Amino acid sequence: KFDVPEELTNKALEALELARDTGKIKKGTNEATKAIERGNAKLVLIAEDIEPAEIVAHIGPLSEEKKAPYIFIKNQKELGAASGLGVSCATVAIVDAGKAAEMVQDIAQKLEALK
Amino acid sequence: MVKSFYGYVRDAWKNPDETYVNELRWERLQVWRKQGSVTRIERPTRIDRARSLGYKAKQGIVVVRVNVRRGGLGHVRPNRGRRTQKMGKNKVSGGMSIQRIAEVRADRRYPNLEVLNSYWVGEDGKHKWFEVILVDPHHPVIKSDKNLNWVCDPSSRGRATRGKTSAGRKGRGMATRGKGTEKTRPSIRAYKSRGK
RNA sequence: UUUACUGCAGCCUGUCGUUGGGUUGUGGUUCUGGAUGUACAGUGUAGGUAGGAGGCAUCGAAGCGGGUGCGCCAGCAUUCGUGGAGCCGUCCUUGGGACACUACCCUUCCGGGACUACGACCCUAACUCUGAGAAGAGGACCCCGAUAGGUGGGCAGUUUG
RNA sequence: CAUCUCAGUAGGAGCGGGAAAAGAAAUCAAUUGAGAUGCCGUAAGUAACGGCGAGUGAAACCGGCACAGUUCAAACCGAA
Ligand SMILES: [Mg+2]
Ligand SMILES: [Mg+2]
Ligand SMILES: [Mg+2]
Ligand SMILES: [Mg+2]
Ligand SMILES: [Mg+2]
Ligand SMILES: [Mg+2]
Repeated sequence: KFDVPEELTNKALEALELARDTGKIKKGTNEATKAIERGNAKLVLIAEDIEPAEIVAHIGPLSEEKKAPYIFIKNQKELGAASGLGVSCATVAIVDAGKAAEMVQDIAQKLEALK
Repeated sequence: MVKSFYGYVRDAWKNPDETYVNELRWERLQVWRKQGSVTRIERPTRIDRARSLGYKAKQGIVVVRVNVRRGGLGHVRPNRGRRTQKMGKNKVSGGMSIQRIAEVRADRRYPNLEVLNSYWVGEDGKHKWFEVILVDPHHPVIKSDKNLNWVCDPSSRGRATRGKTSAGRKGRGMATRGKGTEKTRPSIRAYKSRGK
């Protein structure tokens, strides 16, 4: 996969902030995994600086098996911040786009193309 | 199914040479060989194993990776009289398992803590690696915790050195009940060490 | 003390693990284009044993070139062409098998593609040595763990009525 | 005398309290039962092992002492 350009990742973060304002987000790897498995995950954001890599190694193939768009954020600090959280977050899932449904689907199409 | 991500970690470590854990193993063993005997780490390598063994993300709980050599009890040939049954020592491995050796070295490095449990995390032709979970019985966070404040009792000090961890009880023959445990429970020493 | 008995170290060597990636050489793994199968003569190549008889065809069936599968420069397959009727057998070419275009798994056929045990070579990326390091030299060897056989008065348990 | 015995004894190292360890069955049974652990009695010098030599050597059932049950990991929730 080509490195997703910074504008697309920033749009993903903006969509995450917007869904935090209005919609519903599952922050945390357990909640995001449950949301992907249940098929409720509109968009999955995955941090790239995870130690160990076992924490979020399954998210990609799982979301590709369940047809959930996903993107890799640079690191977990601002990923946790975008979800309004005082800690880091290895992955968040947007289960309710709220006011970002249009931008979430735009990001989904862009990810589908860039693949 | 709706399985937790701990289940995915468990699956990845079930057959590690057939999953992505093999490449992580190739990259990690270099770093681990560079390290010493007892290394503290921020997070467990296998989070599901640590959590099922009692690890919690709270203050007073420490996880450490220990390095232990392979093979049996490195033994010296006696230089005095023996009866040919006690002369040979090359094939005599010990009665102390490698995991319990790792637990006791971790305990030695951390005099104020108590070993909770440990799990296998890797090995090569010369070393095995275990991650040992240790608890601080004198931390107020641990004292408040009602699932862990048993470790603040006087009989819980020196757990790993008295064979009271899961690996130690496995080494004492008390991993099972019934037949075969005639000379193991309640202790090895209670039957003149004839069990094990 | 030793070519006494019985062992144990050390050492030699096989195997497994450490331990990876490429190149070829060795076995079948797995299967496409052909059912390639034929003492005697054949109108005809048992079109595998067969509902012991019964389908196609100028909208295709041959006697020909090195004869594309093959083979006794015959003949089944319609093919690059041009020549202007191959049957099935109750006249069974008095059968090692005697024969309908009817899902061929089967002694062939060599794209043998794909994983595989042994062996040879190369690579570096693990690993080893040197250096404070850049790096240099080795290198999946060696070391090491385990196991198998050997050698072994080095040692040590005795026996030597 | 070599396996065996002496004996997991002697001795060693580590840990550690007023006790320690064990402890709530992936148990023991047997045709159908019991129901955490420890300790005592018995089974019994029996079963078992053994140059089947010398020797070594249980457990369950059963009778007592004392009795006690529970906490996590996960599923669901998601900082409550
Ligand atoms: Mg040390
Ligand atoms: Mg106790
Ligand atoms: Mg001598
Ligand atoms: Mg003697
Ligand atoms: Mg216990
Ligand atoms: Mg004895």
